[PDB]
Amino acid sequence: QVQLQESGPGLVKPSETLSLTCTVSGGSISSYYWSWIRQPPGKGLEWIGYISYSGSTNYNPSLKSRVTISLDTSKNQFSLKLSSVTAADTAVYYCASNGQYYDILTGQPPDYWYFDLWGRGTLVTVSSASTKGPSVFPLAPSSKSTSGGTAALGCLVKDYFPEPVTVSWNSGALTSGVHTFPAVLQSSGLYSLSSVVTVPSSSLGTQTYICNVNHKPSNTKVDKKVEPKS
Amino acid sequence: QVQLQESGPGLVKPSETLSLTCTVSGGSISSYYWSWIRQPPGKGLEWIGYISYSGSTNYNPSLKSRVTISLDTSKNQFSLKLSSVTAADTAVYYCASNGQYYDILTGQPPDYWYFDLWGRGTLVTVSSASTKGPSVFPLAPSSKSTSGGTAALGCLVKDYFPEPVTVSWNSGALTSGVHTFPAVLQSSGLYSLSSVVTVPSSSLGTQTYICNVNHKPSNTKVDKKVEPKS
Amino acid sequence: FASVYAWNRKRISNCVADYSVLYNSASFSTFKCYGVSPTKLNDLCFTNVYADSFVIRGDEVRQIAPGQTGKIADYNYKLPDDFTGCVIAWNSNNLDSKVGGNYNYLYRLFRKSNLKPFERDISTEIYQAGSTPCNGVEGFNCYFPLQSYGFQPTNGVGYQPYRVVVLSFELLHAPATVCGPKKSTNLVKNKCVNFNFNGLTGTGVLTESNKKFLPFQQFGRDIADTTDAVRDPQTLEILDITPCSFG
Amino acid sequence: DIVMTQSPDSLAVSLGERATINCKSSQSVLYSSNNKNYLAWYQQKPGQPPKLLIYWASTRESGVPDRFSGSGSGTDFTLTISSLQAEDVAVYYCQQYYSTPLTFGGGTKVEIKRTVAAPSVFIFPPSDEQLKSGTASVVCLLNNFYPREAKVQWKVDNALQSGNSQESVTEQDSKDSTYSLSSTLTLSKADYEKHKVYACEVTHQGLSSPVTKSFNRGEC
Amino acid sequence: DIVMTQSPDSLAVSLGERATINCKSSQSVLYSSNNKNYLAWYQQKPGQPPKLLIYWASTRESGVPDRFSGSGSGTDFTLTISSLQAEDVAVYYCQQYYSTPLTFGGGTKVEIKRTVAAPSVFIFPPSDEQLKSGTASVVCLLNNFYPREAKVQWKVDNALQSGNSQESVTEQDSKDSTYSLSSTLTLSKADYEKHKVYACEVTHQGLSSPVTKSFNRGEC
Ligand SMILES: *[C@@H]1O[C@H](CO)[C@@H](O[C@@H]2O[C@H](CO)[C@@H](O)[C@H](O)[C@H]2NC(C)=O)[C@H](O)[C@H]1NC(C)=O
Repeated sequence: QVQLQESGPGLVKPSETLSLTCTVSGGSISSYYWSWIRQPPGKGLEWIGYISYSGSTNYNPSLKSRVTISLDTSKNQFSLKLSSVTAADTAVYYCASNGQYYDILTGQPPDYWYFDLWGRGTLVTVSSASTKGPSVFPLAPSSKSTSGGTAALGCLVKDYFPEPVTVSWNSGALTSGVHTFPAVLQSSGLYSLSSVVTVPSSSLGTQTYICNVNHKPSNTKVDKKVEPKS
Repeated sequence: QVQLQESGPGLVKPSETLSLTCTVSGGSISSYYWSWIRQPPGKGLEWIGYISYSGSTNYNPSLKSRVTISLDTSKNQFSLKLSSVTAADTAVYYCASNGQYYDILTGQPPDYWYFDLWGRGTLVTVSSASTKGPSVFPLAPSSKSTSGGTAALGCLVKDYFPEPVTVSWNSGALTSGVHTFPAVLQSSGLYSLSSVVTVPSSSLGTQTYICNVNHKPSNTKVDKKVEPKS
Repeated sequence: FASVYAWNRKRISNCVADYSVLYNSASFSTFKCYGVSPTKLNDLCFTNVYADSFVIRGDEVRQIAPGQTGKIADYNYKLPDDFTGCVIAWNSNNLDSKVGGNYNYLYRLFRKSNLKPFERDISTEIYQAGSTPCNGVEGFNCYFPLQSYGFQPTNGVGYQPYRVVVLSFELLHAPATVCGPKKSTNLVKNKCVNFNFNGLTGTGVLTESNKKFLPFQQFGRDIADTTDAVRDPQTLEILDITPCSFG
Repeated sequence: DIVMTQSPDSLAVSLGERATINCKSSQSVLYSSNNKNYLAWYQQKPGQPPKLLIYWASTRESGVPDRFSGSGSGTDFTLTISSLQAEDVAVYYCQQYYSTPLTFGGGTKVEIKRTVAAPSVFIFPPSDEQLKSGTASVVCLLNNFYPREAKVQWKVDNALQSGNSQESVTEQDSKDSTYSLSSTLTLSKADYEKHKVYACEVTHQGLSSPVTKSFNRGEC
Repeated sequence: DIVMTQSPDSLAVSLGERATINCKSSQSVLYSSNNKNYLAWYQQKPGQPPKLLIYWASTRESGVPDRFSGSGSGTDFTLTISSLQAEDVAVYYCQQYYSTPLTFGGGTKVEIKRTVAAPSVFIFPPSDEQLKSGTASVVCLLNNFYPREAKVQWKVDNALQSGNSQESVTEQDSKDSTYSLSSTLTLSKADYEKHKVYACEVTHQGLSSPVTKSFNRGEC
């Protein structure tokens, strides 16, 4: 079985073009129908179109003459171009296919598209308000957060416009109690979020609790330690 | 498709000649390469030589100047002569060919010998200890052979030198449980075997169980009934 | 190379064709000549030579011949029944078959009627081996007409890609054209030795001259019209062709 | 062209119960020929690509547990689970495939329940680094909790604060089926320095009376 | 001139498994020209002439099931089956054909297995007709049984008998994959009439302790 991955241009200024490439990389491929599907954040799925290895395009009649799926059989890559982007193209875009052996000598064409293999998705937004980096503060463990056996501490990462941002705890070590809350969109137009984790109150400062903030559209990487209040 | 059959001289005294004829008998023949192949009992196959309809002989260089394949296109028969037989010519001999249309205008010669049609084989042995006939006894079904729902009975056919011998049950009727064991070669030089079949213990004497012994090199044919012990 | 459903078509023209470098190259797995046996190609002249090029499977090379049937000869590339040229084919597994499959070479396998000889069809209309309109989209009983060889390097022979070139010599009704080659020997002056000077066949002693032709004249003639001088094509010097010695 | 309609859009089906979903059609399927109607069923957890569960209308494949079971044929389809599980909270879609315009469903929220798990509450004052920048975020955290219908009332010097806060809530936890909530109060440095007590009062069904966590600006 | 070498000479591959065979060469094949390397594959059941399976190196013909599959090219060749079957116990050969001396392989024994099938045992005394002739054969039969590694101990009046018996065994049964064994004890009439109890003690993995079937000479 192969696996698929994408590579878009993060953001996009309005009425630009959209560039996404989905590179097949696995063992022996057996697919014949490479499709992109679309998903607005917290809304329903939507199928964009496919391309076949016979070069037989097919598109959804709600994005016609805005989509063009190409196919480069010298890199094992295919790609999708959305020209004239609009504000309603805020979505995560997947590339998906069907890992099934292909014989027209036994079988009709609409037998090979139920989307077995799946990509990983890449967020996008017809924005343009340029980009920015996050500002980080540590929210210290305190007795007002402490209760009995446990106490909570976290990291507040705020004011950034590149939606995909990640905060880990101790380079990915702590998975207990670590909970990153959904980012919030302020009136200023920038996002903000806070990730918090609980840890035994006997262990306020004892061990390492460093939040690793990484901003992938930019190249921001900062580690912040959280310690009890002075 | 045609079918092929052989006719040798059963046994053979040492340093004699060997006579085998393989008669083609079917529909429209399409072959052009008639080959004999050889097989020692429980050993590997070995190709002897062929003859073509152009009279183009060809032999294996391990039996050279001992083999001569002839061809009689007035009976549709071809034949093989092994002169000066030895003890290491104990084998079953097949005649085989290729049922494929023949054009040198499209195709090289070594394209037509992968042995599609096949004969039936005839056992042989550079023996000489004259011949003989089998002695038959019925091995009765007994409680020492009986266990629960079934009990076994059989026929012991012993002391014969002509290897190919057959024992059937009820003129070929019973095929369930009938198992003829490989003949054994005694120090006396004669073979022996025993064929046994199981049958429900409710049916010890009830139905017919007669072993039909036929010795083809000789002309022995005897039917022996097996009944429970007195 | 070029696909099998849109083969190429090069029209070789006036030149000097040496089919010997082809015939003896020993790199070709198949070299069949139909109108004319191969060794006599470098001794004939035609009006036009066409060369068609494409890529097929290994065991589909037997349908490139006059009077065959199959998905290739039916509707991809059809050879007339009185073909004249030659068909050449060689294995190309290392060039066209990559790791995972090429899927770059297509081949039509759904047509309405078999091709006329040397006819070509690059359309891409949706078939319909069913009984209902299609409007122009896949579905049941009506499918896309092009399939793709997925070539892989670990394919048994007879599934590896072969490249094919079909030379077709034609003779319309012109005045002449291409043709075989013509080697050039030496020149022994002074000795009644048979000779051929690009067409002039004769016998006699050849001798260094001291006449001067005009720079477009090949040979000189006497009164009573007998060839008595020639010009050597390679070195361009005049030589007197005196008849042999007799009496 | 052809649309499916997933009717039960929210399910509060707890452990050991029945979990059913309807999805009709706008045309007919089964391809009036041999067999094999054309549906599929997709499970989507948050932050994942969807995985498929069902090939044709009922049949499944290696990888999904056998507790997910498909039913229905013709134009009425229903998928059945195994009394739910520990991590089944997902969004479900029924993709069709009949000719070209491959359409998906509308979604489903197979939830569960809990009982009476009150939140751990915690209030965080703004970090000294941020007060340099000139703004004060005051975070209040509500940890683990079944009923998400929690209320977060900010108070500044006992004045209920309206219109300068934002909340977000996590997906129902796959282990203990709880929620967690973070409310952020945003002030200027100037306005922050004008008041003393910052309080966060949480109301919730597992609390007999509301819990207030509070600090006093400028008290180590 | 040119020899093939079949390496795996015995296979105990049961039902639903992988069944592979190697056969190399001593020269090269494929005929450096168009195509089409030159092998064939033959199945031989006992007491039959061989049947062919594969034309060139992989391609098959009408009559063989499509579960027998050929692979390999150049000088390394391998044939693949379909997880075996009920009647696949045979001996297999890879005949070549390159110029004149058509050579065959060495053989292969695609077996299978069973489990724990104990034999039915049965002892047969000599027939009255044979005792007239002056010799006594005492047959002991072991019916159906997986592990062929069975032991047959004859005892005469409780004396273990060595060197007057012969066994033979059948080919693994195409239906139930068992073996059957016949041991014959040969005595003179004179020596037969010198003892009383004739016993046949069979040892086998499906028996917790050995089974003895016995009779008493001269007791109807
Ligand atoms: C054929 O080729 C030869 C050379 O391969 C040409 O010959 C030369 O003639 C000039 C006289 O102007 C000499 O100076 C050169 O040394 C010659 N070269 C050789 C290699 O001998 C010749 O002209 C060509 N034929 C024609 C018709 O042009």
